[PDB]
Amino acid sequence: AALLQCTADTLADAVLITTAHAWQHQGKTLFISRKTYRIDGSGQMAITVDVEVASDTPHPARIGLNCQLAQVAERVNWLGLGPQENYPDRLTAACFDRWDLPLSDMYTPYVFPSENGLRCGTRELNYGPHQWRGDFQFNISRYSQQQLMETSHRHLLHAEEGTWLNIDGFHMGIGGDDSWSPSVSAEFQLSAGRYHYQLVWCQK
Amino acid sequence: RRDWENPGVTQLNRLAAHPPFASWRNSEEARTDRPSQQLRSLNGEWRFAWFPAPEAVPESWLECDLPEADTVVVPSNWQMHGYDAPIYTNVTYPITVNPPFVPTENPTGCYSLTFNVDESWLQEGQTRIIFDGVNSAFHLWCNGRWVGYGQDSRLPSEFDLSAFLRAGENRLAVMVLRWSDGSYLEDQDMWRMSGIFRDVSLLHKPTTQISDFHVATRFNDDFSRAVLEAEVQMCGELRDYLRVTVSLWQGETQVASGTAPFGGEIIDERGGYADRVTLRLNVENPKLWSAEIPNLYRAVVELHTADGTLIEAEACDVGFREVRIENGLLLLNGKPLLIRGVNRHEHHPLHGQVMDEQTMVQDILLMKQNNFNAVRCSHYPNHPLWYTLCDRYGLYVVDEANIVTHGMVPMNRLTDDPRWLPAMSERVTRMVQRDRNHPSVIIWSLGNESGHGANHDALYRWIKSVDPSRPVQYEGGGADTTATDIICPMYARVDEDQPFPAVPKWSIKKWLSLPGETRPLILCEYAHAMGNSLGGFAKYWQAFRQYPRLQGGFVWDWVDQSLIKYDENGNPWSAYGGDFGDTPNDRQFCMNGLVFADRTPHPALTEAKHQQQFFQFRLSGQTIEVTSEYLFRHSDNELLHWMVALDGKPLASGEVPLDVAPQGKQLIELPELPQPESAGQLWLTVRVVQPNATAWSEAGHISAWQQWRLAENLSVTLPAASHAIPHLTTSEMDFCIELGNKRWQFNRQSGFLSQMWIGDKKQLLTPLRDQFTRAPLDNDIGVSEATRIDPNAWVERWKAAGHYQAEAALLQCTADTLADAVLITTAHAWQHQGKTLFISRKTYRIDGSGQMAITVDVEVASDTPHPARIGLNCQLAQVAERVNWLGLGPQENYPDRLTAACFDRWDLPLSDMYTPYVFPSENGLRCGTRELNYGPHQWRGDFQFNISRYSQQQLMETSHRHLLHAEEGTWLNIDGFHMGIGGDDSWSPSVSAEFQLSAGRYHYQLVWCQK
Ligand SMILES: [Mg+2]
Ligand SMILES: [Mg+2]
Ligand SMILES: [Mg+2]
Ligand SMILES: [Mg+2]
Ligand SMILES: [Mg+2]
Ligand code: NA
Ligand code: NA
Ligand code: NA
Ligand code: NA
Repeated sequence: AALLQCTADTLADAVLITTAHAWQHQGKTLFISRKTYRIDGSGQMAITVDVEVASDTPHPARIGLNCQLAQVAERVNWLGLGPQENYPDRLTAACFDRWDLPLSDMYTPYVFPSENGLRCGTRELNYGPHQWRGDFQFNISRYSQQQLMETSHRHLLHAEEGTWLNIDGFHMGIGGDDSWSPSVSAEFQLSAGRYHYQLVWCQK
Repeated sequence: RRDWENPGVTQLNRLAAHPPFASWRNSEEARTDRPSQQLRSLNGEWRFAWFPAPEAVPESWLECDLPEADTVVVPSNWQMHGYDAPIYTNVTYPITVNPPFVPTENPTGCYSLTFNVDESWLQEGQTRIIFDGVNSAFHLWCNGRWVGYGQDSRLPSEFDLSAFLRAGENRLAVMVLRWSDGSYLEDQDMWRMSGIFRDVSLLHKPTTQISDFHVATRFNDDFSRAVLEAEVQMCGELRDYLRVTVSLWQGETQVASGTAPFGGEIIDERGGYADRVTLRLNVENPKLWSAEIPNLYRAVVELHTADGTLIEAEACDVGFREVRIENGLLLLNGKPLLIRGVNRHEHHPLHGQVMDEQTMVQDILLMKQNNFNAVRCSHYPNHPLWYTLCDRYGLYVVDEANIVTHGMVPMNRLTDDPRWLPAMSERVTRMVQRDRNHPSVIIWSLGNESGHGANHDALYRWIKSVDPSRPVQYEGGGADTTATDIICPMYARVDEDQPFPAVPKWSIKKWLSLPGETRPLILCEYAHAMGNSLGGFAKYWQAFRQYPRLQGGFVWDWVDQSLIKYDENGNPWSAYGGDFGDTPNDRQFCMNGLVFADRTPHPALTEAKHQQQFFQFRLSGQTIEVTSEYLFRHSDNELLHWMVALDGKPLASGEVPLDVAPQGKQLIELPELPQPESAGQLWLTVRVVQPNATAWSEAGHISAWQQWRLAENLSVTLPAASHAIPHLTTSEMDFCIELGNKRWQFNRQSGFLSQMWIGDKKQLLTPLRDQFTRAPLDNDIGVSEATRIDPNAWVERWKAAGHYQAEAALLQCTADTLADAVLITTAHAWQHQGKTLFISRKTYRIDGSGQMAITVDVEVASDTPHPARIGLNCQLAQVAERVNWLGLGPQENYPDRLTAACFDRWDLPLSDMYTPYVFPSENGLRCGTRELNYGPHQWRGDFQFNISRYSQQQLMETSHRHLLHAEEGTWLNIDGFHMGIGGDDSWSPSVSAEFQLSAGRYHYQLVWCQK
């Protein structure tokens, strides 16, 4: 991330933070992320994300935000597709409803660890005191994306301090027509070039 | 007798059908196809009189010319001279359905002609009259004496006149009836006209004559050897001294000749045909015929005495080619065809249904210029000259019998009736007898929309038995019956089933592989080009190519069937169904063409051209793979221009010669392109150019193109620190922003930007507002009308959901002064009868540079029919001359119809940004636009737009294009998202799901600034 812009403004009843980021590798700009943060009198933080993706870059696996929470809560409650893990090209079984599960169920113990535990079409997510609102896809676990890609076996995974949250506006399909070549169908590739999603973070 | 109300009398004293005759008496004139002294044209000025009924015709008209009569041009349709009204009806018969009866009020056209006959014609041989086209039935008198009667409006009627004509002055009397039992088989979707609309001629033949001749070509496995087989038939006295010589010419070189006496082989127990002969000529390594290369030979047929007295000579152009269906594929010369076709009606805006050479040539030039290789004779035998032209220029023809009974209930009521078999058979047999020698004709058709009846089966078999060379197709009764060799549905979609009871229209991909099915699929009708249509066209051509047994289709259709009418000032305008007082009528449904009546292209024509390309392309790094879809020819008049440009600005370009074998490939290696510093998207564009002129195209013609995105540099550099800070002024009614000479005004009661100032001048006549609706296209309306509403159609769904009259309730309107800008934030709800349809949340940011950054975020209810568009509109006060944009162009394009469009810096005059569809609708959109310049204004973002002097309201409120008045200023429509146009058909929802605005939540952002 290379910072392009970071401003603060004062609205009648809110503070407005505008940010711009570029992702560069070998002088090539891969992704541009433009954000606004609107914390209003209700204590709610409206985050608006606008992302550009270089057309001559391979289409990204995801477009979202991530952070490691200090919190470790016992339950995960959400309004969206579930109750089980679901992905863009594998979400027909899942039903839109209110789901509540213990945190461990939000992780899928694939012997060879990878990205897992995602749920799509989620409008509201609850974890400890936190609430996230919008139209997003999420996973939530004690394992980082970094630990998962570096660990070869599920039993070699250690629970990290706090909780890792991945909230995506857009997640690439998983595929599987076979497992030895690219099999994610075109309509499930993140190729639109310009992506927008908006989140609300608040407390309850 | 009332022969015009009897399906048992289809003619009286009519001569037999045959291929085109000229009765040459010099063999070199036959060979060269030069004019014949024995074939005279009777085209010209005739005397005409109109009557309400045959009963009304005065007995004296047979013996003497009428004083009331007027002098008219023939051929013609008497409707075009204004004698009665041309009727447009789609399905329903223009008369009361009571076979075989027609109204007692039957518009009767009385044509006559006083003409001269040379003594020489009457001293010897036979003198006949040929009426190429008379609509729909007629009696003929000559010098007062009755000659005969004839039906079938689309094939020549011929009568022997020797015993009737005297030296010098003679008089014809042709009483033509508008309606007859023939009309029951003539229910095509077209204008209902009448009269002598094709050529009239006089042919002198010797007594001992050529009465028929069939030409056939058969081939060895690899087509390097052929046997030309010509069967010749005679009339008159059979004598031992008679011979036939069939010679075969290639330009001036005679490649084969055969001479035999009369008397064919033994056929059965009673012998053979002593009045016939079959000549068989061997032809080594023959030049083959195709629409790709229309190689032709000339076959001269000489009837002569053995001792060398030529009695007469007939002739034709021969195309050595073979059509067969093998293993489920249609093959021309051993190669599977890909039918890039169109349905063509014989139509002229001024002349109606009279065809002329100039027009016919113009059509063929244009068709071939737009990558068409085939044409369907919808729905009748055509003018004789058409087949000759297709032979020479190169087009695969589907020749179709004049049998259409669409308005019967059920559709096969006549065609299942054995009492209607005689009348039907003549429409099939006399077609075959006339056109079977033409190489361009590759497929026979039994008619159109007459269901499936046992008469279709009998006739199918008849053609299979008579002519083994050509497949017989027919669509009626399910498009896959026992009456057709090819699955030929009309308006079957690519992936979507339309499973009607008894006659389902299956997905063309699904259809091919139904249990037990093997035959090839070529749609006789597809892609209904009505008004703003042809959306989803690429879907067809992706499928055609992927699937071997999907061998193409025939677009519906070629030309808009609009007719010229004149106003109080004498100004011409394009008219349709109902405009001639004609009723019942199916309004604008007569206009479904890729070209207007005057042959001006619709924007869809370019979409057809791009898809029907004969060269396919792929990209991999710096290598362009060019793939030829030609079956027989090399790329011998082709090179490849290539262009790399950074957002409109040319970077590098070159030419590489195309050298691709048929079905072959060429790898063209691009030179290492130096990449630029400044940000933007690099765009490669390739064009196939023909350096040399052809019979059909001029030098520099572009036959193909393609585009790719190359490298992209996303802009990471921000604008400079602003030289000022814009001021806000607050009122109860208004928020007002001021900076330099620029001024913005937002109305606080409405919540919209209501005025803008550059310098001191106004910029708006109508406030900048959200718009979720469009002036409905023909595909939006379907068959719906005021009297008969079709609730399933898009326009009615929008109407009923309240989209067109929903009013904006303001929810939020605030102003905040930032450190370098002013921020206007708004929210609106669109409601109808207590239902919220749309919410539009906006932010307008105006900083110290003078730029306005608009951010729109729209919510659409899930249970409301998907909106036509999601965008903004306003009426600018400015009227500029030019429109300049960076986006898809140059022509009109829409989401489901934009493949032909290329991304570049385009610059057009304002008038070109409006498509004058005879029935006005949403038009002239350009998609994927990143920057738009109009006068002092610039809009930047990722949007779709149209810009014209006509409002969406005016467009949807006006029925004809000529009634459109330019409004004050310029109506600008900028959408973030636009619905597909559809067009798989024009009578039911046809916009594909992926092009429907159904995401629920939409986002778009525009920057409005002065350039
Ligand atoms: Mg489901
Ligand atoms: Mg009759
Ligand atoms: Mg000779
Ligand atoms: Mg009507
Ligand atoms: Mg392409
Ligand atoms: Na791993
Ligand atoms: Na094919
Ligand atoms: Na039509
Ligand atoms: Na209209």
